[PDB]
Amino acid sequence: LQAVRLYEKGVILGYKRSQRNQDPNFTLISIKNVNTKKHAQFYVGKRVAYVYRTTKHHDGVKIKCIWGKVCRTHGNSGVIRAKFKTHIPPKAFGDRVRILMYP
Amino acid sequence: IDNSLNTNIHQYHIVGRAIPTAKDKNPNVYRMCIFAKNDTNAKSRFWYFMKKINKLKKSNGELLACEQIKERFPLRVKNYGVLLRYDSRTGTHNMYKEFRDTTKEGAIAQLYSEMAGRHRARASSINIIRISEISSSLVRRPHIKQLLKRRLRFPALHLPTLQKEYRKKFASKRPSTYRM
Amino acid sequence: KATKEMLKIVEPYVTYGYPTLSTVRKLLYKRGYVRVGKVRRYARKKIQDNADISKHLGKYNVHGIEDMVYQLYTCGPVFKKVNNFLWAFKLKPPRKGFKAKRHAFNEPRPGDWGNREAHINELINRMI
Amino acid sequence: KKRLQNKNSLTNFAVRCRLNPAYKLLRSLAVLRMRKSILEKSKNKKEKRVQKQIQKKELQKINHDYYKGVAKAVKKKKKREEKKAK
Amino acid sequence: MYKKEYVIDCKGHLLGRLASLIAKELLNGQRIVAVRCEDINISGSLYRNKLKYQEFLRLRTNTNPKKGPLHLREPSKILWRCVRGMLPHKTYKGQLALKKLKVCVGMPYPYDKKKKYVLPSALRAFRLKKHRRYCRLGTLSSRVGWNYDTLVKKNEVLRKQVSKAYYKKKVNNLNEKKEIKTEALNLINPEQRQVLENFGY
Amino acid sequence: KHYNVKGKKKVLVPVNAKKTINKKYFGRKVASKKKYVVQRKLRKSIEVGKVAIILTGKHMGKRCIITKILNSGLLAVVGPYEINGVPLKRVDSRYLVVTSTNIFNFENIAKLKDDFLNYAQDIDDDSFIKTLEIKKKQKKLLKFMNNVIDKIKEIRKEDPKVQKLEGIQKDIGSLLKPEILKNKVFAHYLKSKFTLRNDMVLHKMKF
Amino acid sequence: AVKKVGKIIKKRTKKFTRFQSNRFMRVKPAWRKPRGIDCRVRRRYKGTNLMPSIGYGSNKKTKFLLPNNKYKYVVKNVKEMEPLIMNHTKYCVQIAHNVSSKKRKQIIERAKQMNVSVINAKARL
RNA sequence: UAAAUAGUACCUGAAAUCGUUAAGAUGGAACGGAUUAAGAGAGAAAACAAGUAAAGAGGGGAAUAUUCUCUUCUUUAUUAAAAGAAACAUCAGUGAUUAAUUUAAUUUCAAUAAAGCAAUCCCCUGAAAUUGUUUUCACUUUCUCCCCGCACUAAUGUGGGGAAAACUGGCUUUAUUUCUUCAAUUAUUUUUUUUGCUGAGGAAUUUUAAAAUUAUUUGAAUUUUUCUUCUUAUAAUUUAAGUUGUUUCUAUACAGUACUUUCUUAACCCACUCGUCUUGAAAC
RNA sequence: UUGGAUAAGGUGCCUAAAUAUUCGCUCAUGAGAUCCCAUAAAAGGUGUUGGUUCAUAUGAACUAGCCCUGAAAAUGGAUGGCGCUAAAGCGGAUUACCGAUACCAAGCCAUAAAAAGAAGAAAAAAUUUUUUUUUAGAAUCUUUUUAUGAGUAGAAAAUCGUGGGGU
RNA sequence: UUUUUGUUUGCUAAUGUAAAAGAGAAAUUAUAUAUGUACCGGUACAUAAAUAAUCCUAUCAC
Ligand SMILES: O[C@H](c1cc(C(F)(F)F)nc2c(C(F)(F)F)cccc12)[C@@H]1CCCCN1
Ligand SMILES: O[C@H](c1cc(C(F)(F)F)nc2c(C(F)(F)F)cccc12)[C@@H]1CCCCN1
Ligand SMILES: [Mg+2]
Ligand SMILES: [Mg+2]
Ligand SMILES: [Mg+2]
Ligand SMILES: [Mg+2]
Ligand SMILES: [Mg+2]
Ligand SMILES: [Mg+2]
Ligand SMILES: [Mg+2]
Ligand SMILES: [Mg+2]
Ligand SMILES: [Mg+2]
Ligand SMILES: [Mg+2]
Ligand SMILES: [Mg+2]
Ligand SMILES: [Mg+2]
Ligand SMILES: [Mg+2]
Ligand SMILES: [Mg+2]
Ligand SMILES: [Mg+2]
Ligand SMILES: [Mg+2]
Ligand SMILES: [Mg+2]
Repeated sequence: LQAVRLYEKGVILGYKRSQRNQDPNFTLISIKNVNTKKHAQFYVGKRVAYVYRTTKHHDGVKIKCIWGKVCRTHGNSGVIRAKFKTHIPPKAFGDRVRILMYP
Repeated sequence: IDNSLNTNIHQYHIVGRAIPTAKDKNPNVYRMCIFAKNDTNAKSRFWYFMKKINKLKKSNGELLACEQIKERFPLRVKNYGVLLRYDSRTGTHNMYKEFRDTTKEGAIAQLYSEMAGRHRARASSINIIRISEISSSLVRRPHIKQLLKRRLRFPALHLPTLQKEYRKKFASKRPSTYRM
Repeated sequence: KATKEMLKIVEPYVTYGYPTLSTVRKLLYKRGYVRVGKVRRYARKKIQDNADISKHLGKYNVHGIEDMVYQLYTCGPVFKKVNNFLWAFKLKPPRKGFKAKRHAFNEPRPGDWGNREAHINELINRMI
Repeated sequence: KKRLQNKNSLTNFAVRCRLNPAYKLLRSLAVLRMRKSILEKSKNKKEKRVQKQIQKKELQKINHDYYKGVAKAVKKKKKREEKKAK
Repeated sequence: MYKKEYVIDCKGHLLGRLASLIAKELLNGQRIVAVRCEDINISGSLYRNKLKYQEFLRLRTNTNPKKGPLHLREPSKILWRCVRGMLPHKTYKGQLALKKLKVCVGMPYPYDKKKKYVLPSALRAFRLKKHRRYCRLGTLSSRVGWNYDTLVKKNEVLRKQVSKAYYKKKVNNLNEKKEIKTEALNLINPEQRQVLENFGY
Repeated sequence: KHYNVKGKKKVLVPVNAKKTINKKYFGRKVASKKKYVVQRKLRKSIEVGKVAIILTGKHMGKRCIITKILNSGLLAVVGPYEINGVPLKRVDSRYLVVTSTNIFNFENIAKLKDDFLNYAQDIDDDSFIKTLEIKKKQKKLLKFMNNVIDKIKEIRKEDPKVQKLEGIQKDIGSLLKPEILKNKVFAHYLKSKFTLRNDMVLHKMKF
Repeated sequence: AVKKVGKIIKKRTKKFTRFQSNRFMRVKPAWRKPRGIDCRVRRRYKGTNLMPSIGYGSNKKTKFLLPNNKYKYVVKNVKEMEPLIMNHTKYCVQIAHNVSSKKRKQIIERAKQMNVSVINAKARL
């Protein structure tokens, strides 16, 4: 096996939202097999990284990453809210995110 | 202890009396059991009832005692007979219903639901007039009589209520309602 | 009597009841703000120190937060003054939320605006 | 005076102490209370039970009486109904 | 919904609920293949359903029916339409989600060899009381002109035989594996074996 | 030094004021008025001979045994180089998931504990932080490709502190290795990398 | 959004452009406050241009500080340069747009002597 | 000609509008706001390096022509440091979690293992002869037994009619509580597991005084207690007296693909032509 | 502005939050779906679900819930759509959650008011002395504190810019 | 098809992904029962019955 996971998989969903009001300050994350509030709480302090690819190289690379902290659980069904260093692009709304094991 | 199953209807013994007056030094004390969700609600109910019945209002009387009565044998099935007065959109009716339960409070809770569901009678419109435990020789309602059967047995046809952990939207193999 | 009447007049817009001692103390501590200055120019200052209240309430033999709390709990010789001194408690919304602000607490259906005499404290705790 | 933080009294022990001086003593007392072993408590239970009997009986009498009253009322109501029917 | 592509076996499901289930997943970011769409059930009585369909058909654009409501009468098509209804398809994300969904009548080329999933919170057996009238979607489609129902059924039947054949082989393989395991459990190491036993395997 | 407020007993560590801040209306003054900062106090699972998984390093996922509570809060870790490949590596408590498994709980390795402890003690805090000179030297190589890397490696090797650390690591390996090898399964475990799989839920894990 | 750099907080990096300045050429971006009934901007409907307001203003303490943390001072002449001899850490020189090249050079030289930063030294360089 | 994109429609030559080039976008408008994004441009005056040394090019000022000293640019190298961003840690403020805990109070209980007590009996609860009370019969099991139906049942049973007992239950006891219980709801309290966000200010005497805490020292107290409290005195510290520290990184860089910022489209959500008279305008 | 916690309302998907739990009631060959609100009635119904009053386990009469009939208009079509019947309907109850520019906590901006104000070395870096920063005192000004901040007609104040003039 | 390096005059070397970290999993069918197996849809015998709450597949470098 080449490469080791060490993170839980996730899907970076919408922003924190009304019915028709945005709130880009928080993102909503679905974490693989976590379906309840209680389970969600386990991940609360863990660090989240949205890694993404680009055409132009930057710090000599095609992959860059934005970091976040995972702030609180979100309503009954294991979803969590995550707050990031800089707000996530909505291009990301169906994308994968990584929830690391540290803190 | 379960906090999803519980219905917060309690029974309160309330005692009150009209403030004594120079002209009526020795007033009459009135007592009742009242089924309500909290103690303040119970008090309010009592006051309302007083208003309805005698010349008395909260402003010219005082609560003497409020007890809160817990069921003595909260794990003994009991057959409860209840008498109600309710208001419909069209008028007012008296009725008697029977409920097999484990506490008076539980019975009351059941009753409220039933009235809401079957008659569209809202909590405001109902007045409980007496709930008493009926011996099995005096059960008049068939849905309670049936239960009172000897060696009663029935299968379990209900659909499994899985925990929202083991509830998943994608399933391997088509679940079975048959069970056994 | 007058107070009661007033309450009745604004019954459907407020929730009230009997606060209990611990709750009162809590309120004084975490939410207790006080008016410090010459009359009609008050400035909302959090207590923290006893010397802040010992200036105004020094004549009335009520130095320290504890004394104030005591006064609040049971209408002592000097309670009204103490109340006046205390800034209106700017409270949070309840952490579990209200039932329904339209309906009464005494209403058989879920409500709020009634005289919740024994559950007022609970409410306060929830929204402290 | 330049405003600094506004320090939670209920937690920040020092601040609390400053606010209310006797509080320390109270806290100490509480701690002491907490300290005492469960065996003693258990022992006390028996004593409590012993002491409670009469009180318990009284309570029973009260509640029983209430029940009886209720029953009587019900009976009266029934009688009234019967009369009406007649 | 973290799989590459979920194949959903639409037999024995309750239409609208199924659609709803699909839609959310699609929105999230999941490739869904709704397969075997002839056997999706609707909770109304068959006749009622038919009537509803007729009514829907009747609402066409008055000026030029080339535009307006396209009354797609294939069961798969119907399902797709339903899914779309439950989506913000007028935006870009919604459109993408819609695209991600793929609907099939019966079972085609790759979705016979892929694992078929079931949505238990949408099943007819778990959502309807057995004294209520339900309606097979294929039948409904046929009633409102689809024609290719019998053919589809035949195809399904044919596929079933193949599946059975494959299943037998699979079973045999499983048996063989079991036998091997039985044989080899004595050939490992005692402590290790014990450990294995303890942990179910 | 320690303070016992409300019954916590927090333990103080002497700190130095480094940051300077401009005065309100005259000359600058030091930022810190506090002289003692409360000690880190690690979790109730971090011990002295437990095996932990490094989450973030280059040796990402490797299973390395804990060595010394290094006083600065962050702890020392070793995956006995000759077995796992993890050197004498300083690490924070957060970037390591410590397993409930302890080395000194096994019947074979428990007897060689005192020596291990001594070794740990011998390791110090200042032996890790690279002095500026070395860094400068390393930098100086930037102004072919692999050659540069080689040079850097050489420079690293040269460092006396580094050498000492290496020696210590070697000693530890010598002390520990044979026993580990003898417990074959354990050795294998030590060697292997911890990876999450499609069954390991993480939130229900009690490792 | 907010643009923290140092302790320097900027609340609103985006310029407030005139309503509809993007719709008719004749309307310049320069903020003008809309008047008259039915403005939408005046009425502050979700989704329109915002109205500049006093809440947006920078902390009294860091206000006219540039990213450098020095207040910009315009300089036309050596004489003017001189008021900032006792202020090289607090004001930074900008040489007037209309200064001839020789004079500019001289000013730059003076600045270097004074240790005072020049924000536009490169003009005509 | 200094200059012809000053060529006589001639100074400057804006906007609308149009052309060329490039980049981009494009499913029945377009633009816009909020927030990012990827590009594409720009940039170094915070976005690293003061000074020290060797030797060039300059400039000054002073001391009494030529000593001294101050410097700006170039260089060869030579050590800072600071500064921001991380990350972790420590406080403090405000929160979100999951465990609890004190003495109570409110007809709670439940087991334990030996004695018993009463059989339509008991705790109860019914039905009957203004509250208390007297008696009446009514109410428990059962894998028990008998008789009838003779397998008659949804039932590995059963419909009915009868018997049995105290295993079941209830009570009365003597003790027992980590075998299992010690609830629930208030009262008053004390903690704790994780944890998110915030860090304003910079105190020439209110960043003090006190509180608290640590190690001492004298005297008391009933809450006999390694957090027991007051108090006599002394030092220190922070829980006081709004965030500082450690290690990286940018980086041993002068601009780069990083960093800043302008523009550019995207994308999620929102957004109706302004002015106007009008109760009311997006207005057909 | 940041974080929190709510309000009205919601929580199948659209659409953030329950295909939550809990007890009923409804099947509709044009169901129903929440203030204003975007309609339905008299009269029926051996549809089912409760009841009440009577009579001898049936026969009555009633009664009220849901449901059905009564119920017909013109572009195609609208519980907002999709859909939904072990509801995602109707009537409850129990929690949990989501959810505002409202509330709370913190910052900053302005306004208003209030306190108050006509002399002095701090630190760091170097190696006991140099270097680096500042070393404040502008009364409509400075420092700090607290509260507050909608706005057409209108009023006022502070600013900003253009052509010229004296300085 | 395989390999190597790259995609760091309007051009004449050339980059993009709504989604890789194991994106693992082919009976069928009933829901008041199904599936096999063996005979003749019927009979007999097995077997699933919190069915992905599972199973498979990982790290054994040289
Ligand atoms: O929403 C109803 C409906 C539509 C459609 C569809 F558009 F897909 F064909 N199918 C329906 C079906 C369907 F047949 F199962 F698809 C059942 C019930 C109602 C349907 C129609 C739409 C017009 C008004 C109400 N009946
Ligand atoms: O009020 C004093 C003062 C004095 C005198 C003086 F007496 F010289 F005229 N003039 C002052 C002035 C002045 F009048 F402008 F000179 C202003 C402010 C304070 C002054 C202040 C006191 C603090 C130190 C500065 N002078
Ligand atoms: Mg609510
Ligand atoms: Mg108007
Ligand atoms: Mg208009
Ligand atoms: Mg010239
Ligand atoms: Mg020209
Ligand atoms: Mg000219
Ligand atoms: Mg010209
Ligand atoms: Mg017995
Ligand atoms: Mg600060
Ligand atoms: Mg819109
Ligand atoms: Mg008009
Ligand atoms: Mg907010
Ligand atoms: Mg909330
Ligand atoms: Mg949602
Ligand atoms: Mg439909
Ligand atoms: Mg809905
Ligand atoms: Mg205003």
